Amino acid sequence: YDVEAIRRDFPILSRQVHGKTLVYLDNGASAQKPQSVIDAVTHAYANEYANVHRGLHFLSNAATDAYEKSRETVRRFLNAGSVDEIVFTKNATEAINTVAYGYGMPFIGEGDEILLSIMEHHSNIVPWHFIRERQGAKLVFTPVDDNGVFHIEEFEKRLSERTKLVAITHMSNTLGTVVPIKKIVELAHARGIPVLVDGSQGAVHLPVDVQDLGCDWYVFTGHKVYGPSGIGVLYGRAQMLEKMRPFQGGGEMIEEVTEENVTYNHPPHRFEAGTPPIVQAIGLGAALEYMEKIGRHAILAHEADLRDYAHERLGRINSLRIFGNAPDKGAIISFALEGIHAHDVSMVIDRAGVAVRAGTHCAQPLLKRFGVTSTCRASFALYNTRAEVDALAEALEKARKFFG
Amino acid sequence: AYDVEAIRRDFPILSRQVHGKTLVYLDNGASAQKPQSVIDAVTHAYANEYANVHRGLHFLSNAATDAYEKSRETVRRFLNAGSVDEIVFTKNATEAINTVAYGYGMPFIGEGDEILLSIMEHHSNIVPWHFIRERQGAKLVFTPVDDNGVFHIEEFEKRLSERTKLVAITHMSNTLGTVVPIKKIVELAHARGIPVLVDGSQGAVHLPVDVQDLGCDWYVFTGHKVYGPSGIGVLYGRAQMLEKMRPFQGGGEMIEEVTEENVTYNHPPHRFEAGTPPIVQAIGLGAALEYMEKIGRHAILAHEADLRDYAHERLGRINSLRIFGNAPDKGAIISFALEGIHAHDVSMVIDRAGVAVRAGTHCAQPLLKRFGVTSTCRASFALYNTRAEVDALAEALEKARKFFG
Ligand SMILES: [Cl-]
Ligand SMILES: [Cl-]
Repeated sequence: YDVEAIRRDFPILSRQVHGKTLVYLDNGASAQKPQSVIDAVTHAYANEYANVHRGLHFLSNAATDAYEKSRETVRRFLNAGSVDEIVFTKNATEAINTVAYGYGMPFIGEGDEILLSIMEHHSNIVPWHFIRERQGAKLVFTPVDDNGVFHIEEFEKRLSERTKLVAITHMSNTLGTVVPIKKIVELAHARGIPVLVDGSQGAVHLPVDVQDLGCDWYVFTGHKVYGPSGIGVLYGRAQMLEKMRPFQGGGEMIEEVTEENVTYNHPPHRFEAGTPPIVQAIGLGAALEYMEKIGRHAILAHEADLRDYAHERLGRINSLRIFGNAPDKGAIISFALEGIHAHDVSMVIDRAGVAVRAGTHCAQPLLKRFGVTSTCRASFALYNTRAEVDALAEALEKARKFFG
Repeated sequence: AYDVEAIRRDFPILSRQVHGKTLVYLDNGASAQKPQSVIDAVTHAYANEYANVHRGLHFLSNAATDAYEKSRETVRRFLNAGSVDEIVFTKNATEAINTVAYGYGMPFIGEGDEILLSIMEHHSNIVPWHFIRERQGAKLVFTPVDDNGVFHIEEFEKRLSERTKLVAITHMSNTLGTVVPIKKIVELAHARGIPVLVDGSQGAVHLPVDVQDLGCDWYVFTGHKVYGPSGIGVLYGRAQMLEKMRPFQGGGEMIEEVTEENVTYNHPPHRFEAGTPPIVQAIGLGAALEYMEKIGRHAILAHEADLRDYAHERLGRINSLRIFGNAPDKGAIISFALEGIHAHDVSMVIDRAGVAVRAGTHCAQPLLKRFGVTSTCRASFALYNTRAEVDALAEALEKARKFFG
């Protein structure tokens, strides 16, 4: 694992911040981009740009190819059966809404249950809440223990004849806890219940095989996988996509439009209304290829080393608490210093060059359950180093002395 | 004073070859090419100033939030909206229209209520309203246009009634190029308490737009057509009308409080921007709208008017050729057919000569059906196009006619 060589692919990592060395550990919110992604975006706009309704003319063709090729890269990256199971969206949030409006709304009604975890990011909560609020569905929350460990027996107890959908995270964006999703799908499918998986973090930090998982839907977001902003992905099993009605309506998702009626395309196009994020899809392709080039398991090993080393180093800091200590967790470390506000810690180490995030992390119910309103989060990526963990630890010790 | 050769030098793609031949890109109505400044702004954002934008405390989150909030201000100025809080960023114009259709239309339009459109509407300004017809029993009504493509206000006015709950209408037809008299339409609608959505996906590219002088309740446009990034749209809505709308997409950044038991929502515009938005695309859009300001919106209008008139003269001289839409104030969008030849044939063939046009429905089937065709060719002009390109189009079309004849 040549991390120094890897870092050289990311131009931003060498810039200064307040005249100081950048140490970017807010990857969970958004990740930095390798040169190849930037080059792919630039080349698309500069040399191969047009709209993609596979037009007859050269550029429309070249752009449709580049676009369809991304769709294939995503398919391979997730190990989906077919490219027709990959739907492009604005972001993961929109992917989840597509399912919530397309499937959930027609099929989930008064008294029916939607089963989530307490770890869900808001985007895997609010769309389901719409069904509660508008149609009288109930939300149920699978708990997690004080160590952040997820217990399958606790999920299983909350499955019932009224459960119509399971929507659950692959990896917690706060605890880093990895959810045993294959086992969850097995249990759900045995009862005929479909499962959506929020893989916005999972996809960044774990090998993902959506056929081995068996999940009905899997979503992830481009900007976290080292890729462009403005691009998300919804994977859905063909039969499940097919049963969904349209979410957004317009050009490119119809078959026939007359004054009197409209008929709809089949997936994935059924769910991609108007001009899609063309160049962002292409850039995402380049980003997923970048991850393949390094090797997904090499990444996992490297991030596991950063996780363990971070737990050791921060563990040595007197007043510091880590939220989430699952053995197989991703390299996402949420923490607090006793008697100091997270925003204080964060502002201050930013001055040393260290970028962390403080606040809710779009997961308030999780924080309420853990007895806090705010935490700091250092989230690691494939380009981060042990020396950066040390810089974090040094800065946090300094922050503790400053406010203490 | 319009230096088109200098302007063209800002767009790197325009100098490239296609099938060993000079590119003549006339499919701008589908999507426009990008000036270097837009590409530079995108590159710089990713390379040097990238982070998420929940105004984080840390340097990069700050720099990116600034750049992002600055784009929002550029859009506001470009549209002449009252306030930045009236600008909602979306994936594209299509999504902007759906945000209204789901946020306003669905709660407020029911069985028997009427939604008033034009026959010229792009599918994206039809299908979202059809959902209300299909799911809640609303009726769609279509304002016609005459054979020359001219829109007649008296025809819109007759179709207004006590049952009309919303008007959704295009600013400029993506096929005919017809400009709709939107100020007058809003006047008539508002006199009855009826809100108006305007589809400005072409209008914004080709006309000066002042949404306060128009008075429209909503105005949408799309980034990729205004010389900007893909993956970015805009919804403008009068504050009071945005406020009335329930949330469309749900998730991070559009909530106030989330508990297990309930969720409360932000106010506009954030109420309507769920999850990470198209950050760098918004920034790139800003650069694109500044580009248009630099050239001058009225200088553009004069130049595109010259291209329109010259194209009508030149193509008019071609024996078997019919132009669909001849309104006197039309935008520089020319839809046409050659008698006895399929549009796909014409299009594939002139592409070999280097000329890029589009054949097909143009996402406007009802309009084509009302004009008696299934398919047309469309040559759509932009600020960087020239008279010589009109000639190239005309020469290629004459050649195509002889080839298939
Ligand atoms: Cl705090
Ligand atoms: Cl045809």
